[PDB]
Amino acid sequence: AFQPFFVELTMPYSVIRGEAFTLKATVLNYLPKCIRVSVQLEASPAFLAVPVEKEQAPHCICANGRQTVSWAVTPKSLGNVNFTVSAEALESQELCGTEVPSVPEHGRKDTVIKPLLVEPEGLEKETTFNSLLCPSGGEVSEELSLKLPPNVVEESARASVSVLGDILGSAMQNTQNLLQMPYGCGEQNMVLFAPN
Amino acid sequence: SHGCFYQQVKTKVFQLKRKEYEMKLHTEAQIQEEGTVVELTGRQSSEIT
Amino acid sequence: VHWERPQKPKAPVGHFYEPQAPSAEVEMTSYVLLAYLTAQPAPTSEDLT
Amino acid sequence: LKYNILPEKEE
Amino acid sequence: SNATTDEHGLVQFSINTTNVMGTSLTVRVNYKDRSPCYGYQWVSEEHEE
Amino acid sequence: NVSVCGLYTYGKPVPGHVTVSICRKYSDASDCHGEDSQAFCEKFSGQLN
Ligand SMILES: *[C@@H]1O[C@H](CO)[C@@H](O[C@@H]2O[C@H](CO)[C@@H](O)[C@H](O)[C@H]2NC(C)=O)[C@H](O)[C@H]1NC(C)=O
Ligand SMILES: *[C@@H]1O[C@H](CO)[C@@H](O)[C@H](O)[C@H]1NC(C)=O
Ligand SMILES: *[C@@H]1O[C@H](CO)[C@@H](O)[C@H](O)[C@H]1NC(C)=O
Ligand SMILES: *[C@@H]1O[C@H](CO)[C@@H](O)[C@H](O)[C@H]1NC(C)=O
Repeated sequence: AFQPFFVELTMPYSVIRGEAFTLKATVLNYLPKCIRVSVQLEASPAFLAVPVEKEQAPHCICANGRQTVSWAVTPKSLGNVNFTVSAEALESQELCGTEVPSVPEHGRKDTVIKPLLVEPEGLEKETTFNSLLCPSGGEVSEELSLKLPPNVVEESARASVSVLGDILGSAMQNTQNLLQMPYGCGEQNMVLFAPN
Repeated sequence: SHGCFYQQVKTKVFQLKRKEYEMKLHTEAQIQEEGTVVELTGRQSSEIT
Repeated sequence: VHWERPQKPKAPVGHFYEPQAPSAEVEMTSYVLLAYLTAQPAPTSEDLT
Repeated sequence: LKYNILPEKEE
Repeated sequence: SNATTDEHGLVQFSINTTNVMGTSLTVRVNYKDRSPCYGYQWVSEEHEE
Repeated sequence: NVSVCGLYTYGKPVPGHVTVSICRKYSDASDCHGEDSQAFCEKFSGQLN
């Protein structure tokens, strides 16, 4: 695919709710005509972004001409956040170059909607628990109390449980591995003999 | 004109290791108004031990 | 969990290859296990965990 | 179980 | 027995002798091996004993 | 001979910078615990048109 005039962003996969970061939005032009762009982004209540270079109007970008802007933003919500960026062209602004037609298709404005991830702020740390239950033709029970909310933040708390029996995780490879021919001294003879 | 020349060098280019052998230093002073150069061979056996 | 030799062998030691000291950690952890598993009537629950 | 900490520890 | 190096690096160790025929003596600052990476066939370092 | 070119979306050309690091490997160093196996590297910066 392609687009004669589009907008692409850059940002990491995941971020942290507390600290901020910049979001780098580039715009690219491949049509011969050289046009000033109106670029920006619509934002949600689930974070807070601010520009760095908003006051100044861009001038123009020509074929293979790419401009770029940024936005210093801090997330608020947790998980996945869609980020929306709108870019379009402008007519009757012949101040950068010779002409500026600025007449694209019905979708003349690139309106891209991109998500990202954010993890919960604070030093992530864990807690482990284990249990071996074996009803030998019968019933057994247990109870496990999970409570460590000192100086914590809501909803970072997660847990999970896993049921299995783990003798077979390595019972394949090692078992089929070591079955060998005896030879050598009595020491080596035992070495090769005993394990089997 | 007065005194003598100095220089502090770095041995990273020398790789003071197994298979790079002893250190020969050949210093060549070209005295002006004669073009006259003379050399001294020095410290060939700096024991990189 | 597990256990080691005393977190490093105290005297001057090592230089690789486990010289006169095969590091004997899997064997001893397994001996610990076999101890944990042993019981006349039947073992308990906690030793199993 | 997992969670995040350090809203204090400031001197 | 231990000792240490003084301003002149000197130590005057004394040993009483009521013992067997022939005696061997050694002194070191480090242990009986070229501790950092001596076994490679491509190493360049040592320490006197 | 050496060269570089950055394919892009639709394989279009991309302006930018580059640094190549052409490199031999495995110098005389012992490559063990104080020694980089990294041998001679030449670094070529370019402004990709
Ligand atoms: C905003 O992000 C959410 C996901 O976090 C999107 O909500 C829906 O996502 C599912 C896939 O999980 C889609 O099948 C739905 O179509 C999405 N809903 C909508 C709005 O159609 C959502 O698409 C993203 N965009 C906005 C602005 O809501
Ligand atoms: C060597 O012996 C002295 C006591 O005579 C002692 O102070 C010293 O601690 C010993 N060496 C080391 C490494 O401790
Ligand atoms: C030397 O050491 C031996 C140890 O038994 C002792 O018998 C002898 O008295 C010592 N001589 C001295 C300190 O002069
Ligand atoms: C290397 O580049 C030069 C021109 O820069 C060219 O003449 C030559 O044929 C190229 N290929 C080689 C030497 O293999």
